[PDB]
Amino acid sequence: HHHGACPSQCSCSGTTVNCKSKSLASVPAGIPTTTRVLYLNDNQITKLEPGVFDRLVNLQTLWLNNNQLTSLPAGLFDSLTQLTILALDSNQLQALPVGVFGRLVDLQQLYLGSNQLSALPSAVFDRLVHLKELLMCCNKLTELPRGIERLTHLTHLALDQNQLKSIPHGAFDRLSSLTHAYLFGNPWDCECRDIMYLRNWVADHTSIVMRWDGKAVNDPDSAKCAGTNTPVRAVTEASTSPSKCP
Ligand SMILES: [Cl-]
Repeated sequence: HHHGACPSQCSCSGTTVNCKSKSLASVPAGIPTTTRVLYLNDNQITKLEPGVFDRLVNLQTLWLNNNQLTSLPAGLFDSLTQLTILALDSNQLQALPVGVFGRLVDLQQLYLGSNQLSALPSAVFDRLVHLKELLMCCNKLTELPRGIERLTHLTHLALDQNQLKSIPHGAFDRLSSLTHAYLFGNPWDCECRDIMYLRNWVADHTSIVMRWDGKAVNDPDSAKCAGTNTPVRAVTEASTSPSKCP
């Protein structure tokens, strides 16, 4: 290199900075402002300093997955207006701050799977008008996050392996571009008449309901009534009650 630009412990080509799997405990200093792709995944990063990405206005892809993050500072991504892919999966995130994605108006893919999220700010997805993939398996969600119902460009939505018991009426009706919907691994409450929306939705969308074995597997029987092998799509009206709702 007839000129510097690559942090210690990373490898760089073009506008890519690759610090993946480098045994890092923190974000390296001196990442160039011209960087478009930043790999910080598969490290031991436990916190991100407020402002650490403020300079990186040209970032299109940011991989922070497979670290040890438990929270994000407010405003962390506010500079990243060009960002189209953000991966935060396989961390220990217990909350998201208000407005954390508010400036990411060009975002297309958001990975939040394998964290400890139990609830989310109500407007957390509201500015993500172009979003195509929202992957949130393997958290602690007990209700469908408000806002997903308005993400009309979604092709991929993963909600599997949470603690969801039902889907609010009509919640998926605007999501007419879905090709992959992951719903398995939730304790769907088939006692409650509220399940009939999900029952009918799966019945009407059997080709897009998926499970995951390393790749997508079409299986509309994979959304099951809690504790049983009974598919939610097979639930009868007669078997539900307008008052076993939790
Ligand atoms: Cl996921």
